[PDB]
Amino acid sequence: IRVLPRFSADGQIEMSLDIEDGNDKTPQSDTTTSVDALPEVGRTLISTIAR
Amino acid sequence: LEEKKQATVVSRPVLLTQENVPAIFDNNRTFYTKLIGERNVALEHVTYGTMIRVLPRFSADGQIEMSLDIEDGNDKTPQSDTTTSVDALPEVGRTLISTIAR
Amino acid sequence: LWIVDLNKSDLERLGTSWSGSITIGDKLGVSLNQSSISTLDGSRFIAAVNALEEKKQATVVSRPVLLTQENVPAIFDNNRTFYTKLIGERNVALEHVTYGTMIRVLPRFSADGQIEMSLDIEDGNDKTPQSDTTTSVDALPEVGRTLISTIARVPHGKSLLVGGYTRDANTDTVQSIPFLGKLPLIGSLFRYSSKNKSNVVRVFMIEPKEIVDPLTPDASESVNNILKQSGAWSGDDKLQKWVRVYLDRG
Amino acid sequence: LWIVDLNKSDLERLGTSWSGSITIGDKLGVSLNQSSISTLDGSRFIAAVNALEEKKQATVVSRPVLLTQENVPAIFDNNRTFYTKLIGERNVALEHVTYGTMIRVLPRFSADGQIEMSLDIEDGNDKTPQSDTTTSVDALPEVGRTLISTIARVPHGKSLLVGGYTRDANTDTVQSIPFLGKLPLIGSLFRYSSKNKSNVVRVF
Amino acid sequence: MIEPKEIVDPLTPDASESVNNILKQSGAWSGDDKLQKWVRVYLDRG
Amino acid sequence: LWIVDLNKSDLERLGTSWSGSITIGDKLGVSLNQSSISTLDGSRFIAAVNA
Amino acid sequence: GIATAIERLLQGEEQPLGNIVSMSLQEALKQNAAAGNIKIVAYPDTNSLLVKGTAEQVHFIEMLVKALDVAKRHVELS
Amino acid sequence: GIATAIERLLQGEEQPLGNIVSMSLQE
Amino acid sequence: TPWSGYLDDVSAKFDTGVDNLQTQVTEALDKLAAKPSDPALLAAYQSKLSEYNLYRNAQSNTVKVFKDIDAAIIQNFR
Amino acid sequence: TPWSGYLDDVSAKFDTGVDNLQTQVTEALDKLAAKPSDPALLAAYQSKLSEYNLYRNAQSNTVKVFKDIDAAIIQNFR
Amino acid sequence: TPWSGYLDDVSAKFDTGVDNLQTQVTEALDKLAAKPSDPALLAAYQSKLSEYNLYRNAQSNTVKVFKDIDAAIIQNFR
Amino acid sequence: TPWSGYLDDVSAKFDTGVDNLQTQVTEALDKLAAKPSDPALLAAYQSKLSEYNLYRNAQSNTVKVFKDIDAAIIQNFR
Amino acid sequence: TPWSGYLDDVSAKFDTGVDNLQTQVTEALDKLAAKPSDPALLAAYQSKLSEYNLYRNAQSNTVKVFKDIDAAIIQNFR
Amino acid sequence: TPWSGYLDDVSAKFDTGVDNLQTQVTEALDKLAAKPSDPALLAAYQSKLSEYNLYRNAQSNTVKVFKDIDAAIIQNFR
Amino acid sequence: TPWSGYLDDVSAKFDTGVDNLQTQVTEALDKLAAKPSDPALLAAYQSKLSEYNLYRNAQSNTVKVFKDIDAAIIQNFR
Amino acid sequence: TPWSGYLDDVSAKFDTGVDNLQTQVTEALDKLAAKPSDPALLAAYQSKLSEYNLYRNAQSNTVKVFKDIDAAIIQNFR
Amino acid sequence: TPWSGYLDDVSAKFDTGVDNLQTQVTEALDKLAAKPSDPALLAAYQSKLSEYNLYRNAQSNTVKVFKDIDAAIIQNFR
Amino acid sequence: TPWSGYLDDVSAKFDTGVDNLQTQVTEALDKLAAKPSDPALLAAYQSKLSEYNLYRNAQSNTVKVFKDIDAAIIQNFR
Repeated sequence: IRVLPRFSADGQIEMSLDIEDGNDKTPQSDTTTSVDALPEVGRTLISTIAR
Repeated sequence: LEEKKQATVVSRPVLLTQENVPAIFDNNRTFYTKLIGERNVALEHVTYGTMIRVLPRFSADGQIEMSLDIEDGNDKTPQSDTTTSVDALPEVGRTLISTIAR
Repeated sequence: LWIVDLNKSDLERLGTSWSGSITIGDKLGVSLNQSSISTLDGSRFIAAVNALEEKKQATVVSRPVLLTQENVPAIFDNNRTFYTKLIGERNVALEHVTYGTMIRVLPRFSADGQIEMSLDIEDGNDKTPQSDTTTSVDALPEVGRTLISTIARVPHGKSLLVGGYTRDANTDTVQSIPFLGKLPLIGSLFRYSSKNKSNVVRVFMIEPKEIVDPLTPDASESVNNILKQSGAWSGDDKLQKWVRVYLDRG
Repeated sequence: LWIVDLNKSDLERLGTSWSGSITIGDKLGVSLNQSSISTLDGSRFIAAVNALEEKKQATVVSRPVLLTQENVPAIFDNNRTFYTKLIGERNVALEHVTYGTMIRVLPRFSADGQIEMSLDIEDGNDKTPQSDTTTSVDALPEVGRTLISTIARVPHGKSLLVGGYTRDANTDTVQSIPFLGKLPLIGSLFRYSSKNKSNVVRVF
Repeated sequence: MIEPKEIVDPLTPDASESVNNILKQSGAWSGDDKLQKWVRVYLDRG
Repeated sequence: LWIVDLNKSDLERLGTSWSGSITIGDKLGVSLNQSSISTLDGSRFIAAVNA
Repeated sequence: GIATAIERLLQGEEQPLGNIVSMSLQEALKQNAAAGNIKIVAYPDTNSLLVKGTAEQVHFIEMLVKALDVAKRHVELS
Repeated sequence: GIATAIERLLQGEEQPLGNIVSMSLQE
Repeated sequence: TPWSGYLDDVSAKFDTGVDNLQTQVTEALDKLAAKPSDPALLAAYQSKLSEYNLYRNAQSNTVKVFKDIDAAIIQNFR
Repeated sequence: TPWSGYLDDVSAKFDTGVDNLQTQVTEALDKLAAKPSDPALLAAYQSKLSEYNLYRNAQSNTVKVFKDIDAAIIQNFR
Repeated sequence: TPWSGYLDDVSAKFDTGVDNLQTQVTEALDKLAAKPSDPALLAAYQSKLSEYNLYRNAQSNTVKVFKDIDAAIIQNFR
Repeated sequence: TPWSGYLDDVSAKFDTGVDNLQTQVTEALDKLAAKPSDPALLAAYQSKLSEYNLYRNAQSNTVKVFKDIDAAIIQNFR
Repeated sequence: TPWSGYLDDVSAKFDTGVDNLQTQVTEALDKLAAKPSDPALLAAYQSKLSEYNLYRNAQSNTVKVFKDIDAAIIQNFR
Repeated sequence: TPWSGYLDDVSAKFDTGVDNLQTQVTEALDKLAAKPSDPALLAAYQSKLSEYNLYRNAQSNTVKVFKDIDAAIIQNFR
Repeated sequence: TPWSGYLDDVSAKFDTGVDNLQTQVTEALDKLAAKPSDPALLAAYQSKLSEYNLYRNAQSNTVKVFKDIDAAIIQNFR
Repeated sequence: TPWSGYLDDVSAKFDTGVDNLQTQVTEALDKLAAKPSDPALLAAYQSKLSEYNLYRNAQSNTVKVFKDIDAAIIQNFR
Repeated sequence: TPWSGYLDDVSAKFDTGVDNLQTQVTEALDKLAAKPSDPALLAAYQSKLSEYNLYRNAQSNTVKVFKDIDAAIIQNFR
Repeated sequence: TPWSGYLDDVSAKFDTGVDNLQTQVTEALDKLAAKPSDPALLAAYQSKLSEYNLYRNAQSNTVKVFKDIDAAIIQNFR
């Protein structure tokens, strides 16, 4: 996560977000219950300003 | 088969400096653990890197403002093949902070 | 400057783990815990029991000293190579670790009597994958590489810390058989416990002092106390006599 | 300049460590300390006992002398190769280490009689993985590589320290079996003790 | 977590007092040997 | 110019060191000083004396 | 920073300066100071500014910098 | 350092100086 | 941390891939030299030596190719 | 976001042109190193490594040609 | 999903050209270990092992030649 | 309207002189990145890559010549 | 119309210079992989692989020489 | 305050034109120096180094061209 | 301070990137020279020698690139 | 006192900007000439030799720049 | 004084790394030719000849690599 | 007394840097030509030839570099 926030007059906070999350795509963990043992999540990327 | 695992590690670096001057510190020890066997013999080990770079300043009211960047963790090592070896030495993720705070 | 290390640890390992296979009538094959039937068909079940505990505690204290003048730089570094006796004289091998230490300073004076110095130091051993046997890593301790870069002023004749490092760590685990590891009769026949606890402290302190006068007694007086007590003084021989007195007293 | 080293050490090693395996009726296999039954079926449990203690002490004292005129440089360096007698004349081998030492100076006078010099000195051997036999590393002592870079003035005819290095270190460990290492009869039959102490001083 | 603090005074007691409580209790003090005694006191106390 | 060197030395080596192994009934194996039982079962313990 | 912001702010502009909103012949020649004659340098090891000028503009830009560094506030993300 | 800060502060600027805040014709 | 390159790690995957293969050859050799007429010991040593022969051959041919891949890319830098 | 030029994008097309070839060589080596005498494992790793060997050679030579193409045009600027 | 190169498509042609030769070798090992004294089982096992030996040797030299054919073209890029 | 001089049009004749070379290099690379071991695809790609290397080099040197023709005369105007 | 340069025309001449070498290599491999123990198919496939191997080396080296002819002349334009 | 001419602004356009290429070259060298034998790291580093080579060459040659344009006009002042 | 340039700093990261590689080649040779017929010692030294060759090859060509980058820039000064 | 103009001071800035490169080149040549086959000594010497080349090239071209600047002004005296 | 280089120093280490390998080969050959039917002398000589055969093979290939390390850097001088 | 320029003094340091290497190459050849089948003489002469190969290559390329440093500076005189 890399951010750059700011304030407002009314009390809102505006931040400039870019976030990434996930594992690298590794085809491994060959036996059946091993991939069930540790779940996987897809890679992501956001890039958004928000108050 | 069933098991429960719980691990704890607590570490502090200390250092001093003067106002408005930089100061660097880093450290990495290599920690071993006793693999069972003296003739059928092997070992496995992990490092623990820690780095801190700072630049402080004073205020008028007495507050202290510091400018932090820190790194910590082990290197990504495929090793410790046996089951309890990874239990023997815990792991921590690589990290990076970059933040000023008073 | 003072390098002082304290190390303390303990470790236990207790319990067993079972596996294998039996067959019945060439009609059923039961395999506990990854015992492949493709390598064994009549080989009955085996076990593997562990029982071991040890305690480790280590101390190292070292100081380099040196002097310099005001406002000029001064460098120092050193690295000895330390060995230890691996058990065996014909089946023979050796192992060794180095120990580097470096201090670089650039001092100045003050008005109130404080001394301000500009320090950068590195210390530790090199990363050697060696020392394969158990007590060999116990034989020679390891210390992490380090780096400081800090200015500090300190009044004359007293002492100041320059930086340090502490660490404490635990590990607790219990491995067991689900159904059979809880009955009060022989439930301790199926457990596997291995605790671990460690703690370590490492700190550098410093203290300077001003020096003006020469050293009493002389160095040549000192070394003559050395050789006559170590049993090596060689001024007695009337063949080496000539050259030594020709150089010694002028 | 005076190079003086004092070395003193000792080391002890005592105790045993046990391993092996028993089998029961080809129905059960009990294995102490990672003895895989896939390599052994009838080899019973063994032990391995160590008992050895030694003390080591070493001394070396060296002085280079030279003269010079005021304000001119002067260089000196030296490297001898030191051998030691490995046991054997037909079953014969050797091992050897060099010893480099270098001093570069530039003096001047003062008004009161002091002499100010600008020193840089090096001394020691190179880090050589060699000297394979046991007493061979005892045969030739080692000294660390060093470097000074310092200006110093000193009154006439007297002596001054230029920098040095001391080190003290301990090591204690006991390795044993948990339950049987506690019985009051022969519980010391299952220990493995190794104390260690070394201390070393080196000054120019 | 982080916390700073100001430091003004030098350290009481001395470090050499601290380590002599350390070394005489850890069992490694080498002022007893009458051959290394000379050089160690020649460097230590001036 | 005069180059002059004088050399003088002496050296001694005396004593022994013991190692080896005995076995008992193929039921116990006692090994003095790193003598692996996997290469020897009946070679009794030896010495090596230097003078 | 500051020692770049108000340096290039007064770029060029041979002019005097007036009043911040958020004897005559002597006082007019000191009121004939160039805005571009201000020279400001930073000095980090005491967290300070070195400014220079005539008898009112050293007083004047004191009023600017007292309303330019406010104490910032902390914000914590989750 | 010092010998650069107030060096580059007074580059050029043929002028006299007044008073620090934190014979007549000859004089 | 003891450094290991990628070619060190490729040769290390064979080293971590076998548990005690360096041990298994030495133990099988001591029983053969003690009694070099046992058919159970000859057939066990024939299998492990030929396995150890392909063991060293598969590691060494792989390291030579990645050396030449690495030497081919760096020449194409400039 | 890490910026990527055209020479990065040509080399990226080789990276995206293969689906999981960097993994499959790693998958074929770890399965081979467990038992390095299986002809089914021998034939899979020779095929996938040699495919990966030609992969890196084709990657490194293509970027090398466009470097000399770009450098000849920029030299003809002045 | 397993990615497939040209040598994968070449090695798959060896795989589809035989129906169950990888399967038929496994049955001859299973018949020999149950009763290792039948001459009818011995004569069946000599044919299938030598066929599987020529299978792996002919595949491995073909992938090795096409690697050097492709590498001769890829070297001729720059 | 994008203006085009004579120097734009000489370099444009190389672009219009070839039909679909920006397309043909990219499609052959995409077929190559899908399967980077086919000699029929490599030799087709070898032909197209070597032509594109000579394409830009022949394009860029001619514009450089016409630049140097105008610059020697224009200095000799005044 | 598929565009063809001069280097394309020399390399296209290799494709038309052999009649069905792309067919004959593929047909001899498909008959060999069905039954990989026939010496008539081994001797037929050894011949067809060796002609296609010498085919691509002669194809790839010919475009490179005329490229080296072209690169020496274009530098001598300006 | 760094003063910026038009020549400063053109060179700044190369500096602002790449996002984090100065970071990507430095980070890839740090990843390379930890293990300078990984083909995934080598092929990534060849691309970024060749990108950095054309970066400075295109930047420095353009200002060199624009330097010579202004001096010919300024000479025609007097 | 003995001065070290930027070209020194690129080559120094390779020197600092390995911890004791100069020692590890020498230590593996000393065990090898006592008995140069041990397959465990040849295969350990083969990995480290091939790693050390690529170390120097990556070091010497990279410094060569930055020398050639700077000389094109230094040429565009005057 | 050796007199030094401003053009001397620009060339002196290269002389004072580096501490001891004239010593380090001479010292690196003498250690290389003692044993001209050590890769540790060659890579250290490649860096220092290339460092002395860029030192003089940047030195000689900058003084050359200020001469033509001065020569353009002095002609406009009369 | 006979001069000795770094390659001389590497080659002297193989010669000094073995104690009397040049002696042990010569002594084992004279005993075999006196009585070429002793099983204790044939098995002793096969072991010692194979160690010296691998001795010369390991020395000559290692000197060849370090020659090529030096030749790649010296080529990168100019 | 042989007059010596700067290029003479760099080349003279290699000649004086080796004591009698010119003798050692010729003497090892003369002992080898009497009996060109001694492995002690073959391995010594292969070693000595590689020392002589790196000797002349390092001398001749280094003198070429210092010529090119000097020739770039003298052109900037006028």
